[PDB]
Amino acid sequence: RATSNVFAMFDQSQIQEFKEAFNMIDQNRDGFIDKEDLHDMLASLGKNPTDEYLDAMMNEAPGPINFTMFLTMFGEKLNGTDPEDVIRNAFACFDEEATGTIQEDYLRELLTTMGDRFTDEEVDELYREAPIDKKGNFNYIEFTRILKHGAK
Amino acid sequence: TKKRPQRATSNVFAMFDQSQIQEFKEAFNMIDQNRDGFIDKEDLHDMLASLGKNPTDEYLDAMMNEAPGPINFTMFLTMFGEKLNGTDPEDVIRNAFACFDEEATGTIQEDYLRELLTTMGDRFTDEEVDELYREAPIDKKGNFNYIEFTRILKHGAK
Amino acid sequence: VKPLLQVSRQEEEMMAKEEELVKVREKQLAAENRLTEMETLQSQLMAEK
Ligand SMILES: [Mg+2]
Ligand SMILES: [Mg+2]
Repeated sequence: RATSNVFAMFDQSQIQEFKEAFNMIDQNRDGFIDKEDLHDMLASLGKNPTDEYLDAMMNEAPGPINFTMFLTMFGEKLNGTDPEDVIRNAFACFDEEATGTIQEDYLRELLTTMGDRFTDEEVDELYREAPIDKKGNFNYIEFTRILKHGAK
Repeated sequence: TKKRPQRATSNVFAMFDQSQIQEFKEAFNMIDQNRDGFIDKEDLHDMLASLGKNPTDEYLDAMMNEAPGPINFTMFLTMFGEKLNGTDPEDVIRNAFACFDEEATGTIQEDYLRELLTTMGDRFTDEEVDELYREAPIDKKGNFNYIEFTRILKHGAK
Repeated sequence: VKPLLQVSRQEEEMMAKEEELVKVREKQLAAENRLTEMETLQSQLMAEK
């Protein structure tokens, strides 16, 4: 972690989207999530159950969270990530025929062998939720959606 | 302040499209004078001063009688969703009427429509169908497609 | 929440569709002109047959 000006982490469109998000997500629109504002949104969007255990995470950002604090807590977990287009362009270096897919074993080999290495457990933990074909094709195009716009 | 129809937001969020939610929520932004989103009687009175001027206090008091004190847009959207729950889409009703019509086109004659609405246990009455006639295009037997009826119901072209 | 806030969106898809329309329109006009030229030639082949 580092303490720079928060804008450096996010493109203007991305922080604008976070501003929109926070204006929706703050529920009693005092300018701050309190635990009721959170569980109200969680129940309103989600199903009937409510999980006060999530209060043990609201506390993580100290005090009632201002928009600069909301952005800080998202950005510090979000840092070390890159746009969808460059992730698709990165997969293109390995899918030499541009099939839109890599083999499950071949992507496991690619991830485990080189750079700063994944463990096979981390690869299987991707595969436990990533889209996959019983024939073996990892349709990475869909994975780039699931990694940013998805998660069901 | 707040009130909570949790089931209503969840379901009706899934029921609407993001485009239709955009229409609803942006309209509710048009209601509010504040920048936090808190609609209240004075907010609606400024909207009425922009569109439909000089209401009596009865209008705003009746609105507050429906809308329980100050309102956020999610509560407003569910106040609408309560009226909207079980609204069949305009595409579905047009295509159903086109399949029903013997001209396969969605046209209908005045007396044929009157019977169809009223007959075999359907609960309509003479003035009930006359209300539809007043919402209808210019001739009540006029071979007009149901596109006009959905157009006036939705007040939108899609 | 993102599908809801994603309604907040820029106009680029409409102009992209305008370009797609123009490209398709010009291609279809060329195709119909070549079709009619070939059809008139085919009718001349009928006369020659
Ligand atoms: Mg709040
Ligand atoms: Mg207001």
